[PDB]
Amino acid sequence: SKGTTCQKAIVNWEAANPGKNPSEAEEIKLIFQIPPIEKMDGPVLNTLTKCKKLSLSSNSIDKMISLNMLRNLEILSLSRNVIKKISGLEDIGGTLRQLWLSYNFIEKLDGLNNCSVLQTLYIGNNRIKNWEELDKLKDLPELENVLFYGNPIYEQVKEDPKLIVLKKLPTLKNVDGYIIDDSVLEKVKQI
Amino acid sequence: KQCEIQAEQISKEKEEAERELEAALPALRRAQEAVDSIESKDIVELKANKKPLDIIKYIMDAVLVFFKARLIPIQIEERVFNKKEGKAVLFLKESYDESGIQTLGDMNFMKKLKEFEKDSINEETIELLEPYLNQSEDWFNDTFATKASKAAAGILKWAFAIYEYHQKSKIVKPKRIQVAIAEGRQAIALKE
Repeated sequence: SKGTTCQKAIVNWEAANPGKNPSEAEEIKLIFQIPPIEKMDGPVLNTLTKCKKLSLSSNSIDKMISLNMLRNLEILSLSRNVIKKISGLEDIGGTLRQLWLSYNFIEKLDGLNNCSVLQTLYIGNNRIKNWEELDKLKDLPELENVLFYGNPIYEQVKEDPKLIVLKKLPTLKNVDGYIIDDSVLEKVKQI
Repeated sequence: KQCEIQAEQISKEKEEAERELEAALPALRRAQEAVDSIESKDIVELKANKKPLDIIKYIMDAVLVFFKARLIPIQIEERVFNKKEGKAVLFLKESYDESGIQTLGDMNFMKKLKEFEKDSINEETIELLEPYLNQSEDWFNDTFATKASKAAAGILKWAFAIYEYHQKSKIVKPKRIQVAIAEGRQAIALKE
């Protein structure tokens, strides 16, 4: 019922920070608002021209919007929201290096391919019920760090997550926290 | 003589920056002990709790953001929760509908929390947890966390410990990288 207003939340956030400037901050902390932020407004967000790390985690956001008008965004943190679809990210695709989106309701990775510069993708505890999404995900030439722990597909996997994950993507260097291992690579080869 | 003067200036800058880097490296060690030290003690209490309070749930959400699995989402199924004896309504994303049940069922939860990849930027996770950080004082406060349950305070500390460790690691790499570039230039100058 429109409980949370970004401007309202933003005003409180700006006041709490007490920073003179609405858009000077490199890390804008909008996480854990009480009541939760529901749906973000692109126009309000647009003023955050200096932001390299946008923290919107622990809210009740249902969708993704207002990608455009963002110029320095490198880390987009949206974990523990109500998001179902990866979309509306073209506006930050040129700069976005990390997407943190664990504890949401994402079952399809369609649309992730736009984040051509993505290096880190954290998406624990989402839905994900097929390695089909990974093939789409692979097109990410810079992806090095991936987190899938908690996903439904992993549960149906019935095999060690760390090994299979390494096998699935050559590009990833770290999977569910773990560093590349010679032994791990050998195990993957055996598998 | 010009090379020697440049080397001396580089060395003074290197020493001050090295002292900053050394402080950061102890801060990182303390942060690593904080989450690693909690072991499964906090996890056992969370499993034992079964149906935790909304304030306790918020601490779990921060841990869930790092996990990046089935995170709840721009406010669906989110309502204002009363805090302590104060009738205050605060807007939030709310706890994950079914992410906790799947995480609780897995016996690798201790294995998941116990091992974390080092030097992880977590830019996507920090942006997601950025809103939580501004409101952290209201529900992630240690006094507030301890009041709901002993285990809830540890989980919030566990989530907080990892964030502090990540910030320390970023400073250690970047400020350390500037010091390192200066040191490399100084080393080339020294060979010359």
